[PDB]
Amino acid sequence: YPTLSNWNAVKTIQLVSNLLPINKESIPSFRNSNVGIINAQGILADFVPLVTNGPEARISIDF
Amino acid sequence: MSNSAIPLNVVAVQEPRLELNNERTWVVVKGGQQVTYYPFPSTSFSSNQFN
Repeated sequence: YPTLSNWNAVKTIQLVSNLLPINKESIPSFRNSNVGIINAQGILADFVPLVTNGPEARISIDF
Repeated sequence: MSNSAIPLNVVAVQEPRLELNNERTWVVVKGGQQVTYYPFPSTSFSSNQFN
């Protein structure tokens, strides 16, 4: 298979901006109990690692 | 009052110790009804941001 993979510590990345008048969307937690609980802070752009961009993807992310 | 340059207009004012008569009125203050305080614990706390 060759995986890059299960290995990675990167699970997302997230640009946030506390200025632009914007609208506030919630980010998900990893908590289980509970879900709930919608939070509200502006969230601009944000992506998961795109499989597969093949290493090097360790070198750089791009969107 | 009068008798300085231009003539001025005059009022007398009572001392403090005695007015004594002035038109006093009982006043009722009214703000109601239930006053409260809530503690919204921050959702999603972190070292980077509280929300």
